[PDB]
Amino acid sequence: YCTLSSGFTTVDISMAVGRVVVRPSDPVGKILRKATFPINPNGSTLRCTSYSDTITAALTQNYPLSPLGNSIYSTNIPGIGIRLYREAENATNFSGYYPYTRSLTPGTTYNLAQGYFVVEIVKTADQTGSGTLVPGLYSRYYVNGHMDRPFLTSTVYGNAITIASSSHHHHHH
Repeated sequence: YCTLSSGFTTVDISMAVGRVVVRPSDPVGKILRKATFPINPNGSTLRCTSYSDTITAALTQNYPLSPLGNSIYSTNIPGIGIRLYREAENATNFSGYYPYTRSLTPGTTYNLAQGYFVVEIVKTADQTGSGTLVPGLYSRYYVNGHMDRPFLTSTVYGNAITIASSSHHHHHH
């Protein structure tokens, strides 16, 4: 089982990007935007007693996997997928895509590493929509017994991620 430092505090990442244009000429699979957000740890730590204790990088939107698989999940916008993970500086220490669960090592004091939370916005179908990604919690990174106090969450606030399909612009030739 795992114990948390006194005053353990989740770090929340505000997922936000400038308006993402997606065009008919973009291929399915296009990384329309990879956006990074600094993870600034706050000193929270935890320590566990068993190799059966785990950390989980979980997705929370409960949207179906997109037709592209590879951890690209559908969103509320047609033809637009979202994929989440973490990195350190210079794209090192790739976490692997959310979701995953791994066992921890007993006795090790864990802290959140300085680095980056990553949002990828992906074209998942030929026909793409426009509009505002649905707000709310998108991920939590937590140890067993403490899903209610994650190390790290990521959340969309309000209209922070918008998609513009250029076909919808009705360009006057």
